Amino acid sequence: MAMKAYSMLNVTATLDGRRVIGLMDGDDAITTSPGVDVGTMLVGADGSWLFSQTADKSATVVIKLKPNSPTHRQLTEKWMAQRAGRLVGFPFDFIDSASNEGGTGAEFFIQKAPDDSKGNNAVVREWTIVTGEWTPTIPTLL
Amino acid sequence: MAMKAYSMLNVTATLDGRRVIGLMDGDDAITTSPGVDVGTMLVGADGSWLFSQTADKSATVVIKLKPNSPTHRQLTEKWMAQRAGRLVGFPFDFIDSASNEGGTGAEFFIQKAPDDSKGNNAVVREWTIVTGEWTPTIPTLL
Amino acid sequence: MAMKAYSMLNVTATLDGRRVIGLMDGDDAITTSPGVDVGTMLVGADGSWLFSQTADKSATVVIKLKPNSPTHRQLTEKWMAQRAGRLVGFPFDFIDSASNEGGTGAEFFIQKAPDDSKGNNAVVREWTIVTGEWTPTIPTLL
Amino acid sequence: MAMKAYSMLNVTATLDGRRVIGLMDGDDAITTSPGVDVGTMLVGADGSWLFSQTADKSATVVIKLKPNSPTHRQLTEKWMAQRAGRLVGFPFDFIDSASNEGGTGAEFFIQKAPDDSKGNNAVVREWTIVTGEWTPTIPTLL
Amino acid sequence: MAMKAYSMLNVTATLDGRRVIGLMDGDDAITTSPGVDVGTMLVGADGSWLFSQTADKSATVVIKLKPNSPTHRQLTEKWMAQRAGRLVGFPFDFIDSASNEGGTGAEFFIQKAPDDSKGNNAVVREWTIVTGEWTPTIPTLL
Amino acid sequence: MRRITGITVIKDHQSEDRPALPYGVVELANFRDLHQQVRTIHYEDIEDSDNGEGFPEVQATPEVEQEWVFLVQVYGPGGLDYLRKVAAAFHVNQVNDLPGSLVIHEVAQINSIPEFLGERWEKRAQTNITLRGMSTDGFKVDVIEQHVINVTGERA
Amino acid sequence: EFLVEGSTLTQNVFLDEIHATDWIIARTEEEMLSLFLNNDRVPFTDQGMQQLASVPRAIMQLAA
Repeated sequence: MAMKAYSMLNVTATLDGRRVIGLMDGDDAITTSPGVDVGTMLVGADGSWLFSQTADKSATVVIKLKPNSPTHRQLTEKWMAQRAGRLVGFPFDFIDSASNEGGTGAEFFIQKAPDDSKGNNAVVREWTIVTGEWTPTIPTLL
Repeated sequence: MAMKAYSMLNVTATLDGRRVIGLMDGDDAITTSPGVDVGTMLVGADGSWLFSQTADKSATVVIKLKPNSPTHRQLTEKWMAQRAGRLVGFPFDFIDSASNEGGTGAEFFIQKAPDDSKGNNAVVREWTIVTGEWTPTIPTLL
Repeated sequence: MAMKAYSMLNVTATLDGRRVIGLMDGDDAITTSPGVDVGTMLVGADGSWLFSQTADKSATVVIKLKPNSPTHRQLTEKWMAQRAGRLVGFPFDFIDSASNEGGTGAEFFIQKAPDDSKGNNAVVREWTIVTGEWTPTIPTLL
Repeated sequence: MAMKAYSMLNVTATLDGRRVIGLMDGDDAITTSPGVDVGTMLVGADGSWLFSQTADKSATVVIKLKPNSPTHRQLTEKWMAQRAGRLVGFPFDFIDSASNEGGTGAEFFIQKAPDDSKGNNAVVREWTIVTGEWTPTIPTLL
Repeated sequence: MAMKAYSMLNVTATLDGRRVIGLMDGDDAITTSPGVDVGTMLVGADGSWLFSQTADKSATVVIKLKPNSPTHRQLTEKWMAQRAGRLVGFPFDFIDSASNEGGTGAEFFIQKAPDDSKGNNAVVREWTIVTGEWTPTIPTLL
Repeated sequence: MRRITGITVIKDHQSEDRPALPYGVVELANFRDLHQQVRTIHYEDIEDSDNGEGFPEVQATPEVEQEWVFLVQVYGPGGLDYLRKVAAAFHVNQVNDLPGSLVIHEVAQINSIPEFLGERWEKRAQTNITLRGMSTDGFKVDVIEQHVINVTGERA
Repeated sequence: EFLVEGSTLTQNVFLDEIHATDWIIARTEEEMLSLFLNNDRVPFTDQGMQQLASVPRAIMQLAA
């Protein structure tokens, strides 16, 4: 079980049961960022210090898809479902098999929508999703 | 109707009615090149692919003439006509009689101009013309 | 079944059913090149290393044909078909009978077009085709 | 043990156990180049100087093979193994018996792939491999 | 003491005590080049001028050696010594006895490394060394 | 008489009868140094010498590579095959071994030149075989074994 | 609570020094075995001698 080379052929992402397939080119196709800073250091006028830790365990994820990808169809159906009035979680979770690095969430929600650009060639479609809780998994294989 | 040997004595080019006669020596005296690439393949980070096809059907042609050729006189009159302010099409079309290979255009425009070099011997004069549409003819005799 | 001498009389190429016949002179008449590099090594400021493997299994092929070759007619018909709006695959595959070296693809697309040069003698016509997947065949006879 | 004349009949290269046999003609058939420069000198606006030494001990190797060589078969199997998803080291090491000059590596990876050119004669096939560490051996016989 | 004809049999180079012997063929086997330009002239929009002189007295030297030369062994030991972590000067100095032209440095450092090419014949090995100071000697015999 | 081929081989310009109907002949066409400058100089003290002051004399030898170019001819009804075996015996190891710092480098193109000798077309073949080997010599030379240096500061 | 003295066997011969050398030996043996089985033959010359030397020259690199 040697720590093999990194490859996109071992990263798996699941969005409400079905997989994510059509991804745009680039070094950043699925990016997750935390909500706020972990903490804040406050230093007074005398030199003492006090650290404050937040309770906000939330994250956002950005997915970049080609204009022709079944995940795009699934997401554009979910967006219309939200617009109609129905509101549900559709859990999303992704992981790398080489080092067990990644995370999972229980209830996400569509936060942004892509811009439909036609032009002369294909263009990215970016979706931004937001969770209320986000649990990373500890990479046990280093 | 056997596919005879290639010869420059069977290639015919017409520039706004009159023929083209004075051509410089070389394996490339009339060369037509398309505007842009036919298409573009985009492969994402997952392995899927999408091909994009352009709508740009345009071409440019380069003609090399001796310093003493009636076509040179015609072209240098057309250039001055454009400089004066008049703007027209002057269709150009050329073909090979042995295989019906070649093409035609409806409205061209002078895009480049030659450099008048005198020196000790004769030098080429290169004209570059550009069309907005270019229809090749399918070689039916192979 | 001795590994016989190499010869162009044992290389077979098929482009959408029909064969390729008219090829220009030279040591390189049919050349296939992969899309991108197989991988990338990243070495950090400390001396450790990490290799990254791509999922892009795509290739391009360049074919050089004489101005009088039935394959030229077939390709110039396919180009006009694409320009009209129809988009299809036309699989291409080529192989060497002496060592089973070569490859195949399922759906290609015309990517480039030749330049129609007349001049005083015959000139090459180069076509560039691109696939989304390209499977080489393992040379089993060494 | 006189320092005999150089000859390719005393150079031995081993790629994952088996030897390398089919090599193309030329003064450069197996070439190894280091990753980056050994160091960098920085001279300030006053005239003082500071040298900086890198920790990047990595190298790349280029092997040129005939279209009919068992090493070509081995490498084209290893490439497909990597494409499938398996990732391993396959150590490569080469040396000259006349002066003990050469080097070895523990874990390599296929980085580039050759272009399948058929043409009228035989053409080179170049493979580029990359290691994360590369240990040269000191030539003890001068 | 007439200014005799130039000959490579009167040029002496010393690298950390021991001499340099195995040198490749060519009109340039040991070449030293200065770091940066001596100065820079700046002319303003009015016609006045100001010259600026640098304090960078540094140089680099390139040595070309055969694959079988004791200097190659010495340099490849010094390179490994640097890679291990030890960092020292190993002064290098060279001169021509016919005209006292040449130079010396006090502390050099290996900056580049050669490429191990085997091929069919012998190939050059080029080493590039860099100093922080370089003092040329004035040719007193013209 | 070569070990590879089974025939008799003789030197180039002798004055003896032609040995048999199939046989060979080797000539030295030329030779030369290969690189412009030396590789090393080997210094060695002569065994039990004296230069008149209780010092053993020193002998120096340059070391450079050299190329020798021979001219091989095979006469008789089997020349082409006998030289083909030689051409293909240059690739296999443990077979193309030569005693001291010598290496067979290349065997060149093989021509056929039948000649009308003695009322009969005599089949013939000829090629070029080139070796490659270092250089040995020795000349007596003189050596430094002490120093002297004077240092002064002009104006203290 | 933890182990002490480092599992010595003699005055200053620690257990890990034995374990690592045994690993090196048992690795070189396996790699040598996997070399007669892949290639058909290993000739009896310097060409084949360096081919056998290629295994320790990689195990030592992987061990350092």
